[PDB]
Amino acid sequence: HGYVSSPKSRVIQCKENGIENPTHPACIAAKAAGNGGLYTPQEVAVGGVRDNHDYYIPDGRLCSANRANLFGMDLARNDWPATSVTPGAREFVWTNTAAHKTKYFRYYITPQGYDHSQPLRWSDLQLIHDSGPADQEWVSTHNVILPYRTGRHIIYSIWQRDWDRDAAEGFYQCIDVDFG
Ligand SMILES: [Cu+2]
Repeated sequence: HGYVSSPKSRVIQCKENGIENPTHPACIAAKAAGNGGLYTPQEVAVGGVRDNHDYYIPDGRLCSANRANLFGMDLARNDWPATSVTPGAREFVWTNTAAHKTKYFRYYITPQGYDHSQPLRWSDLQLIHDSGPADQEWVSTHNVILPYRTGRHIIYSIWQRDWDRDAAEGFYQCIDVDFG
């Protein structure tokens, strides 16, 4: 159980903007599509997953991990609240509510030119970081090297719980960033 707190993931950006009465236009939209999962940002979860996330999560459902109460997270928008980034090293931090033995934390990113016009697909993601396995960590920090980009981008971090040492389960976090 956990989520990316820094840069704030999309479920955290919108949580903090107000789940019941959001004011930001993307989160207002997310409310209408399914956002009551925003109370439990640590749970964008899939049970049984063993490094085969695309079997369990359909394209267009990467941000909700296909959970309906987060379907608002699946909307294509160029106005998601985003953190300013630049190419090079950026810390990404997972705040874990319940620690687990870890096969890996991985990060992916959209390609240069990405236009936010369709929901996020597996084919949209390039691997940009792999943290390797870990023991339990209350806080998991990955210094991800951001490739050259301009414009707004989506980062997808994925937490694979170590199924050999522990249990099979996946946690999924879409983060919005802006390369300027
Ligand atoms: Cu957990």
